[PDB]
Amino acid sequence: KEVQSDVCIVGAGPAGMLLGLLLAKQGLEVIVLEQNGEITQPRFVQLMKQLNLLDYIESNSHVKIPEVNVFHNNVKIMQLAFNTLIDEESYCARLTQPTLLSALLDKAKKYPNFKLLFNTKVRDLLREDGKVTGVYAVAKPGEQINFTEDEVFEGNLNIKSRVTVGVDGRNSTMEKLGNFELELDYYDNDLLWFSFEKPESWDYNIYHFYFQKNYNYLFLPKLGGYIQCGISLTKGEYQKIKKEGIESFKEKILEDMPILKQHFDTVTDFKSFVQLLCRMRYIKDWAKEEGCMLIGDAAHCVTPWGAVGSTLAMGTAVIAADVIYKGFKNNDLSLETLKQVQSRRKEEVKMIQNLQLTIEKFLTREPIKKEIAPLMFSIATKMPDITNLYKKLFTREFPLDIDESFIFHD
Amino acid sequence: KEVQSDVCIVGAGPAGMLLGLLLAKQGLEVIVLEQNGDFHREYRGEITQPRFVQLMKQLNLLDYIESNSHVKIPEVNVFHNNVKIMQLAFNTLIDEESYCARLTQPTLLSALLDKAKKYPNFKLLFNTKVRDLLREDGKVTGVYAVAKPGEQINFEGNLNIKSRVTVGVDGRNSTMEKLGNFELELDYYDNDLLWFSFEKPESWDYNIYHFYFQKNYNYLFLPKLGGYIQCGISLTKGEYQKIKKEGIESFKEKILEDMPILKQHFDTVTDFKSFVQLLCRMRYIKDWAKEEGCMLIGDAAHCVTPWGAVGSTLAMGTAVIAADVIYKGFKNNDLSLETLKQVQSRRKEEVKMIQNLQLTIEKFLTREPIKKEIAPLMFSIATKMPDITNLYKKLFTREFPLDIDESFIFHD
Amino acid sequence: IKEVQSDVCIVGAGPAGMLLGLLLAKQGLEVIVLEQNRGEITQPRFVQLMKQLNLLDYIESNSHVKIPEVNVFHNNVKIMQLAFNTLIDEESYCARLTQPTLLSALLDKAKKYPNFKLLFNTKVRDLLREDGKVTGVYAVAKPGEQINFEGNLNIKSRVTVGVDGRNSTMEKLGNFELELDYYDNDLLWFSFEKPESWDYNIYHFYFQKNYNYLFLPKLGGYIQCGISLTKGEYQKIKKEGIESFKEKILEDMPILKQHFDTVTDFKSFVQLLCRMRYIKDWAKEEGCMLIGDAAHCVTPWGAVGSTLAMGTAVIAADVIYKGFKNNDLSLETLKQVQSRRKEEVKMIQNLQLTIEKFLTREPIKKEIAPLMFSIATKMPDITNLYKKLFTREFPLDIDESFIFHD
Ligand SMILES: Cc1cc2nc3c(=O)[nH]c(=O)nc-3n(C[C@H](O)[C@H](O)[C@H](O)COP(=O)(O)OP(=O)(O)OC[C@H]3O[C@@H](n4cnc5c(N)ncnc54)[C@H](O)[C@@H]3O)c2cc1C
Ligand SMILES: CCCCCC/C=C\CCCCCCCC(=O)O[C@H](COC(=O)CCCCCCC/C=C/CCCCCCCC)COP(=O)(O)OC[C@H](O)CO
Ligand SMILES: CCCCCC/C=C\CCCCCCCC(=O)O[C@H](COC(=O)CCCCCCC/C=C\CCCCCCCC)COP(=O)(O)OC[C@H](O)CO
Ligand SMILES: CCCCCC/C=C\CCCCCCCC(=O)O[C@H](COC(=O)CCCCCCC/C=C\CCCCCCCC)COP(=O)(O)OC[C@H](O)CO
Repeated sequence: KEVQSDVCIVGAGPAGMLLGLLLAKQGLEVIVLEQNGEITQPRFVQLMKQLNLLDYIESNSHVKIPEVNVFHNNVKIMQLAFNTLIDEESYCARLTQPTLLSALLDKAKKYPNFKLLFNTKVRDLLREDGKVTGVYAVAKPGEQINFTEDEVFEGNLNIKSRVTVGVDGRNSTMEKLGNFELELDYYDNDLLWFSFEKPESWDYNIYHFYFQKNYNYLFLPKLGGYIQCGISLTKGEYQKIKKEGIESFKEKILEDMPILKQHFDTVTDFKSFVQLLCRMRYIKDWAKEEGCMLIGDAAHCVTPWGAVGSTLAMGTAVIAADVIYKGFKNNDLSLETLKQVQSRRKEEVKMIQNLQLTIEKFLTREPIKKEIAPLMFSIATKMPDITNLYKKLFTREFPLDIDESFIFHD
Repeated sequence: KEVQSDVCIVGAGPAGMLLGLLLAKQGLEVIVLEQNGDFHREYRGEITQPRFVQLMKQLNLLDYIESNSHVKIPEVNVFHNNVKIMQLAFNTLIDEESYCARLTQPTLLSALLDKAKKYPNFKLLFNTKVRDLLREDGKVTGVYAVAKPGEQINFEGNLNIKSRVTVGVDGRNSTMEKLGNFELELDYYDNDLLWFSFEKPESWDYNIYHFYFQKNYNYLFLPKLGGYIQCGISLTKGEYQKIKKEGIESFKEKILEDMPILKQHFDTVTDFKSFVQLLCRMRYIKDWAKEEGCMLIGDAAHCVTPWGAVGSTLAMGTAVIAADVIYKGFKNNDLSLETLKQVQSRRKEEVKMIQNLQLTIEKFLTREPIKKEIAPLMFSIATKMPDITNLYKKLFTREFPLDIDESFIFHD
Repeated sequence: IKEVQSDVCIVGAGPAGMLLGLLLAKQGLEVIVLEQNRGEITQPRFVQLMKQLNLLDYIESNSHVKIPEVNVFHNNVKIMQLAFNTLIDEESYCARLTQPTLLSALLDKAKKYPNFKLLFNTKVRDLLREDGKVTGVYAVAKPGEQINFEGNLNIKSRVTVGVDGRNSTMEKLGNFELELDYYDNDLLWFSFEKPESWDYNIYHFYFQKNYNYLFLPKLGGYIQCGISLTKGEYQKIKKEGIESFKEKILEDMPILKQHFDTVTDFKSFVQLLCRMRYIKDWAKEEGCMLIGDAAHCVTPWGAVGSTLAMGTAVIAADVIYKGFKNNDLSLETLKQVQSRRKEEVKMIQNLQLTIEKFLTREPIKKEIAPLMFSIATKMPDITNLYKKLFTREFPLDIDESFIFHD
């Protein structure tokens, strides 16, 4: 087959869904290819009001989290209310990606200009003329999209689409295909997830972090009146942890957090946990060719602290959407103009990563630094200039300068 | 009235009394002059240090001293918002016997005097204010004392005590400093301690060395003789006057907010007349022996801030070295300035390394708006450092015994 | 006029540039040095590098003072001490080695080889190539000096290297990009007569109440002192007047009363800007490359400056010779220099950023910086960081021909 949809978007993640909808509202016939966190930041609310999409997003079900609290040995040592960072709307929210992804498509399917092909593993299809034409995708039945007529193409397809963007995600095959380079690749700690019944004593819209004797815990609201917890461990510590047996692991967890005694009286194995790798990649040059460019997690994946991940990629997509809409508005979509995305996001993307690196330094479990890290954190948050850090970690100082046409008027 | 004597010790404090006793066992006829009648005149505190236990063992006096009433304090505990952040047992500092004790000064002063009146070689004239009496030969012969009725150990009007070497142990508030034309190299005063005692609750123990970092104030808790607990509230110089202006009601409210177990005691507190304000003064004299036949030691020379219970035993330690200088000074008839200036040459190392250590500790008592919240966190971090035990040993114990003539040991 | 060709041009005769030419004269390529006309202390990385090139004895013959250890003070009380011999099993120490002595010593062993050439007092403009490459440079000369080889000249010499330094004009000519540009603090330098109380081979840093001080040995029995100030604070200091500034300095460091009993103005001080740069792509064209301070200038803490650029120049000299073993000295091969130094350069800089955070003078952070430094130096893993700051784990793998046989 041969599809000529002017632009192809590899990956149907939250960054891509925003790239297509902001380009389908422009007119460019885009084709999205998909092979198949829950907490948002005040940066997310700023972006949605910027495009006047907040009410549309806020219409769905979501739980607003008003503040972060950090404890040490079951005593509070830090408290920040997000409403106190910027004068505009500012808060964290429990908004699952399926909820946000479908709401973004519900307003995107109404525009036949876009097209998304679900359950389609995609290989590469470059161009011989010193550029990239598109990709080659081995499909699989099941999709609606906007170019099917109930027929589409349930097999091999060639989509020659001029400029090809890579938003596959953290586990991206597009990193290698484009012959890119990872300037920074970070991974030191894991998060061991598990849910439990929220006790009558606790609240629900919670962003709680605990520095306890044996492990450090992260608590978030889980959709359904439950609380999802994440224990922070060193890279490789989980394997050693399973060897010592569930009885010792439970005895240590209940020693730190005695309120989880009821929940772990039923836990008898390690099959209830979920290990997640807190990696953090960075690509040296996001646009190294003509018609080829990397954005999103494929370029600037980050650690989960601060809820920066989901909303940081989206912000880069919006700037790319302004370069792409302005790139066809001046007929300059070459390498020199496509690389302007990274030249505009370098400031915010790097400052966030370094700050994430500094935050990660508190998760150390080496024998002497471990005992003083909570005490250090309490001192750190008590500095005069801590509020600048909170503003830099959670909010944007100025809105993204884009074409006024990107605002959704009603 | 004229009286002669081998050595005159102005002031009968724990350093002055220990100096005389170590000299009556030597033979030198000493005369001690104290302006107060009985030993229990000034409070002067009641808590001793492991250094005190080691120095008494050097003189084979530990059993004689421990014979009296005393309460042994086995460990120090530091809390932050009523949560323990530090704990140290003095028995783990040195392999020998090591502990703090609640031993009142009148008890120790009378116990030392009971072994000194038995030697007719000594003499203490209680209730005798002492003015100055220099020597015409570019030196000091003794002192001139305006006496008063009191006790006697071996006159009732003007008296001149010309006794060659005259020691000044007058104390922190010493008149000897100005008479001898001395010089203060270091003069420190930053904080006050507001003392008050209360009935020990059933919840607490008694032999306690507890320091609390609370929201409003910091509290020190120690055993008070009689089963009570004496508390000291830490204030900055001049803050008390401001507190009294705000009234006992606001102050009691703030104390109870930090220490709710004191509601019982404060249901009876209705004014500030129940507290005792104490000035944490620390001083250091540049040259302790600047003339011939005259000397300062003890608190008159190097008084220190209370933390660690170093004060009594640090002054007594300098008195013990002074007793070694005078005993070997009469054994060679060399009691000149070059020989009397040897005391400071032997005490400078330990006295300066403790005074500077005190300065660091006092820095945790800061009450400025942001540093106040970080001083407990800083304290918790330091006490979790690998080499912290070296500091505890330096603060509470002596590494080696004071090298003195073997004749100073009290029999066996 | 005078379209001189030659084989290679190195713009800038800095410590990095000079060593690059001498490592090429032992190879054979006729090099041309261009100079238009700074840190007297080197680190143990320097001793490791000179042993690799068998040059240690050659420098140690010259005048130099070996500094064996750092001491960090807080209110005149020592809170850290580290001896460099305890870092690597080989020879390891700091030294006071003035740049004129090291720069001339490299030239005394380079002038003996007629293969090299350095044109002193020559401002250099650009001279690209019309065929999508770089031929050389255009230099407006002046009365200067001569090397073993007087008006406008164009030197088209295939590969042209930029070692101009921190104040580099060739950064702009090559259309380069600064990935990182840092500048937060200044150092106010002044020297004084070493008191009888002090030593000489000193690497002393003091956390005091008013200012933070650095003490280093000054060539000639004096001590050179550097006061740390925030960007723009010097201007504010001078308005307050020299009397106040001297009073505050003597408050921090009363031993300087004698030296400052004669100071009556600010003309005796020398302000230095602690800048730090990093170029995203060190070789972005064909035949054009930036190394040294022109590419990765760094802050003075640890004496990393001189020895770090030379390390990059040495790898660059090996890339050119091993690139000529296949005669592939194109952009794909010239990008090999940055691909081999990225790991070590980006680690020294990040450490320097963290070190620099201890120089903060903001109202609350200022009192706790000495306290934070003291804790960090007491960590179990501190010796590891000292190794990464002061020494290189393994010598640079280069052609065996680079060793100077006696
Ligand atoms: C309120 C308070 C509490 C303390 N608590 C403690 C504690 O818990 N632990 C601890 O280790 N230390 C404590 N100290 C320190 C301790 O009191 C001294 O460190 C110790 O007593 C050494 O004193 P000294 O003999 O050098 O002088 P002092 O004990 O001050 O000398 C007092 C004697 O000097 C006499 N005298 C004074 N002036 C004259 C004069 N002009 N002529 C003649 N005689 C004179 C007095 O009459 C009296 O006999 C405390 C001090 C105070 C003020
Ligand atoms: C709190 C009042 C006392 C109450 C109980 C009294 C009895 C016993 C407690 C004694 C504990 C004393 C702990 C002191 C630890 C400390 O500072 O030592 C340090 C331990 O190691 C460190 O450097 C740890 C980091 C610094 C810790 C704090 C230093 C002192 C500062 C206090 C000010 C805190 C308030 C906040 C100010 C800043 C706010 C921005 C130095 O010891 P060293 O090995 O270098 O040798 C000793 C040195 O020579 C001493 O000068
Ligand atoms: C002061 C200038 C230096 C003068 C002498 C120069 C010579 C030698 C000194 C060399 C050693 C300097 C000490 C550096 C200690 C240090 O940072 O160690 C680090 C560990 O500590 C850190 O990461 C420190 C982070 C930055 C500290 C900034 C200084 C804070 C001080 C004052 C401002 C107060 C605001 C913050 C207070 C609360 C802190 C939590 C390296 O180990 P790591 O675990 O991070 O692993 C390595 C990783 O790759 C990161 O590097
Ligand atoms: C802990 C998990 C997250 C819990 C809450 C989740 C969400 C959000 C909260 C994020 C808060 C992050 C606070 C980090 C503050 C921080 O380090 O900032 C830094 C402060 O400077 C530093 O780099 C301080 C040290 C960073 C931490 C180093 C490691 C400390 C922890 C454990 C090891 C202890 C031994 C080593 C100590 C080394 C000396 C510092 C920003 O730099 P700055 O000085 O220019 O900024 C000052 C700032 O304005 C006020 O501090």
